[PDB]
Parts: sequence; C-alpha cells; structure tokens
Amino acid sequence: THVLRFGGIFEYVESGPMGAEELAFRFAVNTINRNRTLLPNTTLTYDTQKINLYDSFEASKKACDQLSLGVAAILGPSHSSSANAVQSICNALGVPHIQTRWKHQVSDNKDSFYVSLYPDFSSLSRAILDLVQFFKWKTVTVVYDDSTGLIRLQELIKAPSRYNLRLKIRQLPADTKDAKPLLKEMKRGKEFHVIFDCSHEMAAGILKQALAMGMMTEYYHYIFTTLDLFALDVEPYRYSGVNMTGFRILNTENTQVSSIIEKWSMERLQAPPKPDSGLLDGFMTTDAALMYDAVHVVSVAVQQFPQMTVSSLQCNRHKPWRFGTRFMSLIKEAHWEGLTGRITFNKTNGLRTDFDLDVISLKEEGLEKIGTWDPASGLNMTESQKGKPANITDSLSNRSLIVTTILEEPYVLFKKSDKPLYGNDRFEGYCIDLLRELSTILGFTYEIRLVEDGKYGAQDDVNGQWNGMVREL
Amino acid sequence: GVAAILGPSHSSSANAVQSICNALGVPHIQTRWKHQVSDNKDSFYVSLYPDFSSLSRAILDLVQFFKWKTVTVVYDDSTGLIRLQELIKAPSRYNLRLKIR
Amino acid sequence: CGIWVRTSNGGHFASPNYPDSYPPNKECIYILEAAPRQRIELTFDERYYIEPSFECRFDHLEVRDGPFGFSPLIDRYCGMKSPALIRSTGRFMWIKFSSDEELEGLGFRAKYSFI
Ligand SMILES: *[C@@H]1O[C@H](CO)[C@@H](O[C@@H]2O[C@H](CO)[C@@H](O[C@@H]3O[C@H](CO)[C@@H](O)[C@H](O)[C@@H]3O)[C@H](O)[C@H]2NC(C)=O)[C@H](O)[C@H]1NC(C)=O
Ligand SMILES: *[C@@H]1O[C@H](CO)[C@@H](O[C@@H]2O[C@H](CO)[C@@H](O[C@@H]3O[C@H](CO)[C@@H](O)[C@H](O)[C@@H]3O)[C@H](O)[C@H]2NC(C)=O)[C@H](O)[C@H]1NC(C)=O
Ligand SMILES: *[C@@H]1O[C@H](CO)[C@@H](O[C@@H]2O[C@H](CO)[C@@H](O[C@H]3O[C@H](CO)[C@@H](O)[C@H](O)[C@@H]3O)[C@H](O)[C@H]2NC(C)=O)[C@H](O)[C@H]1NC(C)=O
Ligand SMILES: *[C@@H]1O[C@H](CO)[C@@H](O)[C@H](O)[C@H]1NC(C)=O
Ligand SMILES: *[C@@H]1O[C@H](CO)[C@@H](O)[C@H](O)[C@H]1NC(C)=O
Repeated sequence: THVLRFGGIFEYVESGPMGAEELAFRFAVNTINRNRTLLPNTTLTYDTQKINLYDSFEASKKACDQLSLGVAAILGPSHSSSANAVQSICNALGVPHIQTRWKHQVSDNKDSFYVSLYPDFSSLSRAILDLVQFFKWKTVTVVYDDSTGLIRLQELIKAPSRYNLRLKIRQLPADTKDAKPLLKEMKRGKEFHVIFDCSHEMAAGILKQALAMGMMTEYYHYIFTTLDLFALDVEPYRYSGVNMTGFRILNTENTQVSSIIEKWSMERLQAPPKPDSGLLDGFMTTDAALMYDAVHVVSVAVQQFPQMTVSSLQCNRHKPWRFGTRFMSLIKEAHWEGLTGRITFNKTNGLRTDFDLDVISLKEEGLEKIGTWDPASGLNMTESQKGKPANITDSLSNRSLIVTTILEEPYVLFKKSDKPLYGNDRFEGYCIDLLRELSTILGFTYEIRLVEDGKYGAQDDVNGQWNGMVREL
Repeated sequence: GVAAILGPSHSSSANAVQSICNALGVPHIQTRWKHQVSDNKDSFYVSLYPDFSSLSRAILDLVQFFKWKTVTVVYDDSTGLIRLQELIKAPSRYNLRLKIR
Repeated sequence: CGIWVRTSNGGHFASPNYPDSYPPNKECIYILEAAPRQRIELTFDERYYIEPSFECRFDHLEVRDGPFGFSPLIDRYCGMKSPALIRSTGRFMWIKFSSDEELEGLGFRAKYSFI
C-alpha cells in the first residue's frame, strides 16, 4: 500500500453540489481501492483542486500547488483555454498530463506529455461522412453553435471536393432559445437532412423548438454528431417517426458496464437532476465516463512501474522529473476495457484515433443499436430486418393528417341542410366516400379543409411557382 | 512593474498573458488575431489586427462584385476556417457553389 | 383589417391590433387616394428602434404607386427599423401589409397626410 496521489482539476459551478466529473473521478478511486485485482500492493490517494471557469492563470496557480504536493498525473480540466496552460506546465515539468475534452491542438505544438481520451473529431468527422454517404444523401445542411465547430468538422467540409455533395452551413445564434428564425429559414429552404453539432443539452433545447414549428415529422432526418445522445427525453418524439441518428462510444453491452452505470445512477441522483430541460434523470454522461476510464488507464500504467515515487517538484525548480520519461511511455502503451471499450493511443501524437462506435437510431421503441463503426473497418450495419405487411398497413390509428380538397359538383359538396355543422362532418360527395374507406382500412385521423386559393393548381410561368393544391403540397 | 505589455504572436502564448494581465490589471495590447473563446469574460486587452469578422465580410463583398458563381477556398491550417467563417456561410443565402481544399 | 381612410387631409394608418402583436395569417390591403394635383406625404412611426443585421421575407410592408401588383414596386420594407418618409407625386400610394404563419412582431404605426 504505497502512497500515490492524483491531480484533480474540475472547472465547476463555484456553488451548489459537485459536478458530474469530479464525482466520477472519486468513484474510480473508491472502486480501485476495493477490488484489489488492480494495485493490491499500492493504495492511491487523491487531491482535487477547484477553479473558476476559463481562467488560465488561475489554473496555473493550482497546477503549481498540486505539483508542490507531488502527484503522478494531472487529469486536466475540461475546457481548452485552461487545458493549454496546464499542459504547458506539465510538459515543462515532466509530469504526465491526461485530457478528456477535445481541444484544438496548436498547429505545431511540440508538447510530448499529453494524451486525450476524447475521440478525435478527425475520426468522428470521417465516420459521419461515411454514414452520410451510406444514407445516399446529396443535400445535407450542417448546423453548429460554437466557432470551433468548423475546425471540428473540417474533415467533413472538405469532402464536397471528393464526393458528390452540396452542403450549406448555418450557425445557431448566440442566444439558445430563439432558434426559431433559423428553423423558419431552414424549413423554407426545404432542408431535409440536417446535421446538428452541439452539446446534447443544446440539442434538447432546439428539439422542442423544432417541434413547435412542426418539423418533427416523417420528412426531416437529423443526425446528431454529439455522443451523449441517450440522455435525450425521447418520449414526445418516438411516436412521430423522424429519423434521428447519433453515435455512442459508451459501450453498454457488457454486464459489468450495466452494473457500474447502475450504481452510478444510485450515487448520482444523490445530486438533483433537471425536471424541465428534457434529459433523463440519472444517466452517466460521456464526460464522466472519460473521467472514470482515465483513472483505470493511469492505474494500468502505474502497476507495472513499482519503482515510481512522488517527488515534490517546484515550478521555480525547472529541473524535470526522474520518472517522467519512462512513465509517459508506459501510459502511451496501455490497453484497457473501460466504460468506453477499447483504449489505445496513436503512437505519433499521443492523441486517440482508434476506437469502436455503436451507431444508433430512433426506432419506434426508442434508441436501439443498428450497427457498428470503427476507423479500421468500414461501417458495418445489421438492420437487415424484414417486415411482412400488416393488413392495416401504416397504422392502427397514428399520425393524424390534414387533407385538402375543393368543391366539385359530383365529388365534394358541403353537406346541405339547415343546421350548421363543423369539422370533417359538414361535407359529402364521392371523394369523401373514397377517403372514408381509406380510414376504415388504414386507421386515419383526418382533418379536412379547403384551399383558400381555390384552384386545381398549376405551374406559374412568372416564377416557376404553383398554386392551389400543388403549391400547398 | 510595467505600464502595459505588448504581447507575443502565437495564440497559445497570447492567451496566458491575456489572462495574467487581466487578473492583475495591467493593460495588454496585442498584434496578432486569435479566435477569442466566446466564453471568456476578460476585459484588459485590445488587439490591433483587423478582426476577421469584418475582413471576411469585405472579401464577400469583393467576390460578389465579380459576380462569381464558383469560388475555391484554399487555407493553410485549421484556423483558416474560423478566419473565413463569414464567407463559408454564404451559400446559405447567395449563389456560391464553392469548394474547399 | 380594412380602415377606409378615404378623403382626409390627414389620418391614422396602422397595423391591426397595433399596441399588441399583429395577428398571424393576415393579408389585408390598405389604399391611400389623393385628389387631383395633390401631393401625398406618408408619415410612419416606428414602435421600436433597433438595428437588425439581416433582411428577410415572411413579413413585408411594401409601397406601391398606383394599383396593387400592377404598378411599379417602390420598396419592400420589413424588420423593426423605421422606413424613411416617402414623398412622391404619383397621387396613389397603395400599401399592402402581409403576414406569415407565425412570428408576429411589434407591428407598426403610420400617418398619411395630403397637400
Ligand atoms: C495516426 O494519425 C494519423 C494522422 O491522423 C492517421 O493517418 C490518417 O489515416 C487515415 C486512415 O488511413 C487517413 O484517411 C485517409 O484519407 C484519404 C483521403 O483521400 C482516403 O482516401 C483514405 O481512404 C483514408 O480515408 C488520413 O488521411 C491519415 N491522415 C493523414 C496522415 O493525413 C493514422 O491513421 C493514425 N493512426 C495510427 C495508429 O497511426
Ligand atoms: C462591433 O460593433 C458593431 C456595431 O457597431 C457590430 O456590428 C455588426 O456587425 C455585423 C457584421 O459582423 C453586421 O452584420 C452585417 O450588416 C451589414 C449591413 O446590414 C450587412 O451588409 C452584412 O451582410 C451583415 O449582415 C451588423 O449589422 C452590425 N451591427 C449590429 C447589428 O451590431 C460588430 O459585430 C461588433 N464587432 C464584433 C466583431 O463583435
Ligand atoms: C427514414 O428511414 C427510412 C428507413 O426505411 C428510409 O426509408 C427508405 O429507405 C430507402 C433507402 O434505399 C429508400 O429507397 C427506396 O426507394 C428507392 C427509389 O425508388 C428504391 O430504389 C429502393 O429500392 C427503395 O424502394 C426509400 O425511399 C425509403 N422509404 C421507404 C420507407 O421505403 C427513409 O429514406 C429515411 N428518411 C426519411 C426521409 O424519412
Ligand atoms: C457486422 O456486425 C455483426 C455484429 O457485430 C457481426 O456479427 C458481423 O460479423 C459483422 N460483419 C462484418 C463486416 O464484420
Ligand atoms: C399511436 O399509437 C401508440 C401506440 O399504440 C399510442 O401510444 C399513441 O398514443 C398513438 N398516438 C396517436 C397519434 O394516436
């Protein structure tokens, strides 16, 4: 039971309860403490430091504080403009640095002591490209929120010069709630293959908006580039048949994972969830899964270098460490089966560019796997199901639809009598009888209404437009 | 002690100085553009490089003047996208079938 | 929507339900008629003074000199800015206000005057 301490930085609320990340970090320490299968002869302690959000000098302070106490590795904070400072200190002082949020690596930064458990969006962009080309789209329409979304999808946006695609680009405004003006624009342009790029909270925030303008139908087909997609409240949508597709790096097939996530739910609702925003109560976000898997890879490294000790380096004592060079290589050569599955590191840049993805989609039941992906192979898909036609095709009674008509002498007539009557109960004729049989054989929930323009509808020579039913259709 | 710091060029180096200066008060005057993280609250910097959120609009005006209906963008490294984001959004409204390399 | 403002040296012209947000799905006409040899001066009072960064459709207040859809287009105003005052001697400024299927705003207030 040798003493060993890990640096924990966690940009946090600066109020209220603990963030998800820090809890998931402590969870790992406790679990490693109990199951002696890992580090039986060494007990790792842990120190945590809490900083303001986005204050690089402030982070550097606490990094110097922890390095004074001595650590093995610093689990970097989760927003870039502080990650850079912490990394630049860890590199220059020899202590390995492990990161969990994707940052924009500077073009030629010669750092060598950093690894990143978040999947590279080079690979993620490539996989999204493969998925798009699988659905055989041609008019896709990217949507992002932060400026960095470009850099994040650069592998996608260059693609039009190779494959046959035409893709617009739009940006969610600075305010999150008013997405209506963008949605209005998008609906007018007839954009029916949308790629969102926003942290899943923002995704839920715009999905309500999309509901209010009635996009949530069988036409539109969103692809969500984020990873924590299961946290969505699927329920108000899963019966409208839109075609949502996301990804899930979070391997949840192993029974071990099921148990760990469950006990996480036990200790996590311990902190209050959000009842209104539209997220599941008590589900473990990827940004906490990466915390958890960080400690395991660190331990798998540490258990094979017993000579390791904890020296008290000082920031003013710029002399590097006696164990950094070997320890860092040991980490970079690790393998493990964490909550995200396979764990490896590109030997060249210490990034992560090889993993295993479960593509998912919205079936009628809910989010359920429909294939796998990984950078080595292509995109393997197992949705080879076959459905013989139920006699009442398309419905028992679902997906209410409006129908549109016009008065014609034998076909459609307003019901003739004294008392005024409303709804699809004031009309009679032939076509109504045709529609009537349709409902009795397919289960329709139809509202009938007339065309204000009152024409058959035809091509308009002036502008290429139409009128009557054709225009509205 | 110094009245003010005229800070370095490389963006990663610039961010740390910007943070230090704001935390202590001394004004910091920059010269190279960098995509300031829109989640940063600091106030003690001004940077003289003509911010690309306007240069891009100008480039778009120029391209539109030519009545270009096809244009190909070549950048150098990743940050060029951010530098041209106001151009790349053009095909949303106008008619610019553009490629990128 | 019709407020027949015929035969006034001046009078109030405004969007429906003006102090409230204008109702949706409204395509209502307005017509300003000037007696021979007169000049039309249209005064327009904006409710809210902000600078939009964009111009869009779906809610547009255009101005015509003559019969609608058949006279030359003067300009097609939208947003929240106050349009500049229009002085012409075409003697027929006929103005139409439209509405989309949602997204109402603060409306508008105007004042026609004849000389
Ligand atoms: C380590 O990192 C390097 C750099 O990211 C990885 O190299 C990358 O490998 C992928 C897969 O081969 C390359 O994608 C290729 O793109 C071309 C585009 O025309 C396409 O035709 C190929 O089918 C493939 O998709 C990617 O370009 C390449 N990056 C470079 C060097 O530009 C490497 O795979 C990573 N892994 C390891 C363990 O080395
Ligand atoms: C600094 O302050 C100015 C306002 O004094 C901000 O100006 C805004 O800049 C944007 C462009 O970045 C403008 O949008 C553009 O408007 C012109 C004219 O309508 C149009 O031709 C372009 O296509 C584009 O739509 C915006 O109108 C302008 N004004 C507003 C509403 O504030 C400027 O953004 C500020 N600097 C930064 C980078 O924050
Ligand atoms: C939403 O998910 C749907 C999942 O089935 C998908 O439905 C169908 O997907 C196939 C893809 O090949 C389309 O292809 C059909 O039509 C072509 C052209 O006529 C034929 O060559 C094919 O053999 C096949 O019949 C179908 O059009 C499409 N529809 C169905 C139900 O068959 C939808 O495409 C997805 N997207 C949307 C917009 O909802
Ligand atoms: C596709 O995936 C299924 C399930 O993982 C697997 O059984 C099958 O062998 C895979 N096919 C390929 C291409 O490997
Ligand atoms: C559609 O069918 C499902 C399952 O029977 C039911 O739960 C839902 O309420 C129905 N909705 C409509 C549109 O009738």
